[PDB]
Amino acid sequence: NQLTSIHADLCQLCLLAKCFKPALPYLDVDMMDICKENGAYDAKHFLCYYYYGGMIYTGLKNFERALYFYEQAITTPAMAVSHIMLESYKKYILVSLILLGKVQQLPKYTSQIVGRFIKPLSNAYHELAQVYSTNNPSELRNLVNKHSETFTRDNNMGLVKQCLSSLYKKNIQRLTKTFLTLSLQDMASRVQLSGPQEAEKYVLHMIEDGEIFASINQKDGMVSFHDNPEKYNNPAMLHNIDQEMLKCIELDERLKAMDQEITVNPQF
Amino acid sequence: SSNLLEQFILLAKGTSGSALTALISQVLEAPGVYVFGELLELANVQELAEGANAAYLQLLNLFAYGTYPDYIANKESLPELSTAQQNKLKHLTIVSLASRMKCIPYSVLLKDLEMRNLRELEDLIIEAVYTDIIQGKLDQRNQLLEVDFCIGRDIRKKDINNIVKTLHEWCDGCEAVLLGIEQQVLRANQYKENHNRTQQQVEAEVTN
Amino acid sequence: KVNLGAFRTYPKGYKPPDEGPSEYQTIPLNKIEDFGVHCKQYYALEVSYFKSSLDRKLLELLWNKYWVNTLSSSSLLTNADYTTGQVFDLSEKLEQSEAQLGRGSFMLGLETHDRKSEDKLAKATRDSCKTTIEAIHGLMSQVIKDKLFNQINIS
Amino acid sequence: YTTGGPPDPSDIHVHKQVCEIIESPLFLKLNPMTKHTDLPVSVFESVIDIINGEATMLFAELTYTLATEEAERIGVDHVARMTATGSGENSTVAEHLIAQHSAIKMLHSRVKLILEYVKASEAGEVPFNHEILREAYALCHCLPVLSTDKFKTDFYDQCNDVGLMAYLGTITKTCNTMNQFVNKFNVLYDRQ
Amino acid sequence: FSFKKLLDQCENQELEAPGGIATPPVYGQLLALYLLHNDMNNARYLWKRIPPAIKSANSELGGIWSVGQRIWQRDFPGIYTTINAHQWSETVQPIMEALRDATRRRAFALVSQAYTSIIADDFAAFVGLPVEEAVKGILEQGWQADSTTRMVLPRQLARLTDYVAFLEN
Repeated sequence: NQLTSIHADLCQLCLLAKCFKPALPYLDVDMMDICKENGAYDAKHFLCYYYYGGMIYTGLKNFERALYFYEQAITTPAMAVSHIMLESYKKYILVSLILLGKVQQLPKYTSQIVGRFIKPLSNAYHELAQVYSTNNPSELRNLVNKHSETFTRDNNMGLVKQCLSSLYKKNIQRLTKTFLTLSLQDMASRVQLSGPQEAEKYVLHMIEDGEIFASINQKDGMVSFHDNPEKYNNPAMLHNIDQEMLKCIELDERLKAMDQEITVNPQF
Repeated sequence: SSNLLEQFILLAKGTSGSALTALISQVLEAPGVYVFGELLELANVQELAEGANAAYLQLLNLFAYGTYPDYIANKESLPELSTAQQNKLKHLTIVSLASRMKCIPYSVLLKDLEMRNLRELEDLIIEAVYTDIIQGKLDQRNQLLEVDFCIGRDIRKKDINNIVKTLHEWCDGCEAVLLGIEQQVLRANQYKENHNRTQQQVEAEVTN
Repeated sequence: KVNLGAFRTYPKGYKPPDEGPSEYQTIPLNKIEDFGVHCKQYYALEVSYFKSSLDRKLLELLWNKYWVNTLSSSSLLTNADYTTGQVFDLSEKLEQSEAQLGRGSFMLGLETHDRKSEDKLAKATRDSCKTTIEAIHGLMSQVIKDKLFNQINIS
Repeated sequence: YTTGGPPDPSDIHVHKQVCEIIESPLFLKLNPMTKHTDLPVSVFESVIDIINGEATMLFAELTYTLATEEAERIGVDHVARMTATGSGENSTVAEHLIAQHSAIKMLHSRVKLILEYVKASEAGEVPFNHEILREAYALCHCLPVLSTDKFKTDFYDQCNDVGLMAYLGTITKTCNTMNQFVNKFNVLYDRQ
Repeated sequence: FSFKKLLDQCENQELEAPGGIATPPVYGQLLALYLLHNDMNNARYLWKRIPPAIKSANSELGGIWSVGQRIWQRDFPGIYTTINAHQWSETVQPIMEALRDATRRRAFALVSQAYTSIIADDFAAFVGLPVEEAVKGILEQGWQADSTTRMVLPRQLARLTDYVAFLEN
């Protein structure tokens, strides 16, 4: 799994032609050590590859890989502002707001332009994470129509729509830690779903996707919220650890060859 | 016992007739004799029939092939026992189910031996531990009985094939594991030799 | 190097007033000041080697009947408190490595001699691998037992 | 061992008392003349064989080698030289694998000694005895020991505990080589 | 999987044989295979890739997308109504037949894992079977069925030795 200028252009073809099937064998495995011999890469290809690759994991319901892809395009240092760096920080907030409730901090080796120029220019995205911590669907709807002019000029339409449904799913998972068997009528007041009939339809979508495990008790008009009865004692879990450890022993062997090469060349 | 088995096989081959009928009841009454294979295949007990002589032949077959429920179903046709012959039949019932299955649940022994609790059911099993008859362990979580060592009832003329089959997998099975351990030593030793050579030749060229 | 050496401490009334180190080895930078003073209390001797003894001949007759105890392995349950207790000491070593990388032992004017214990990240690696090798060593004694006896079954 | 030359019939009666101690003894004879390639020594093993109906304990020569262990050669060379030894490989992994490699070889010999014992009683060698069959029937019946649902839920639980600790220790070894490469790359190649 | 091999062999011919615009019958095979695997994300993006001149000329592609519209909304009574309306007699018929079996299997794993006391009047609209046939098949499996209420109650050594020498030296 190597990287080059050809691999960066392959991700651009998947953006125009909406078909993420060929982009699966070339993105499911992490890549390292680019192919270099006479010069075939540039700084613009390293920022356009991570920006185009993050959009594939976003639509594929793969938020675990989308957060890592969008983080590499921000940590790259620069001297001024650019269109790629601006769209990378705006999408970093919308992705982190779906998984957790607050935006993750930036590393120490990040660029200073993001925290001095991109941060004040992205005032419409920074205020969105402040209201998300309060968990209020009435106040979140007022920010969509207010910042509608900013989401259209920055071609960010569709990414903010996933955060609207994420607040309703977060309130259901929040009641699982506090409450246990809440009534169907009481669940339509905190989450605000207008009627108990709309509450039974929203909880059924999380069962098919696998975000939470619950059981609807129609005999009493309530709903139960239990945890996952998995002690991780199946023999299939041991094979996942052995398969994941095969990539750790290979990454250390590759770093030993690069460390001996630098020691051969004279340094200060 | 073991010295008493060589005395009952010598008196049965010297006399016959009415003296053989009285010798069958003396073997089952005297403790220590837990084998009945060398006395059933003989031609002395086969000649006992017609009347009370035929009841002793059927009783010897139930003590080797039958179990405890097989005796209570025909107690009117077989002679009665005492306080020692009844307890000896319960020892053969435990070793009978162990020859077919490795683990026997407690619900099976509670129905065959007709008990009500677990200690009274296991009371006849622990008595055979000190006499080197039944040796094993008791399970409480799974409510099973893992019988490890037990008597072979008769002289083992039908289940003798499992003895050589179990020992063949223990001797031939060690050769397959030995090839994997020996191959792991050569792979681990070769990795240390290649790492020591690649770490000394790359550090000596730094000064030049 | 096979370190081996016999010494004999002189009693009261026979210690030399000045005597150099007869058998000098390696000493870490902590107790090196006491080596130049306590060396006059004893002296090294030229060690030799020969073949005789008697204890190395009766251990074979015992192994004919004591071989049932040599297979008592399963080190994962013997010193189980030492393996778990070693992870608590590793957390204290990892916390010291975070302050070493943040402050840095390479300052202006005086470098590679600022902190007391340097290379905290390199020393914490061997301590983390010690809890891993000792953990998998006890498992190897159990897997080898499930491949020679548990793989037999019965008909 | 003994000093003499050609094999004498008097040494056969002395070797018979040695088998009563160890199950696999060895014989050695020193010859003043040449015989092998290096030192004039030869090792023999007690091999019994029938000769015209009479079973005699003969001998069989073998070909010996050098040191077959790195952890042992470093201790033998330091004894005869009585000076110093060169720094080589201690083989720490080989010092721990002898506990499991020798256990299989020791268990493979114990099964072979009892395999021919029960097989001889069934064929025609050992006479048909009811005491031998009743003492070796339930001996192998206990196999396998503890192979039910109680051991299956405990063996997989112990493997997952040490398996997770191996992942946290493997990532620490990679960070050691990564720190040596980062410090050597951010100075010569990078200047910021 | 058996049906997963047909999807991988169909995408290779889509990016090799056509030079710009593909063929209608191939677009119907990729959209029908994506609906069986319950992958609405790849099925929605594939429908947008088709130019509008192909959808307006080929009426067979409109019937396939009509069944996929109810899958995104996850409406069980709305699946069987769209299947028996627009069908193609070529390569979609053997694929559309397997889609009806996946709908009943999807409700079996969803009701038995979220509805511990499903209503018998509403359970018939989730599997397609009538009310007189839904209460009969559940009794042969193991699920109870109450009366006068219409309520149904459903529900190694080679790897360890390699890590020893790797971490030690």
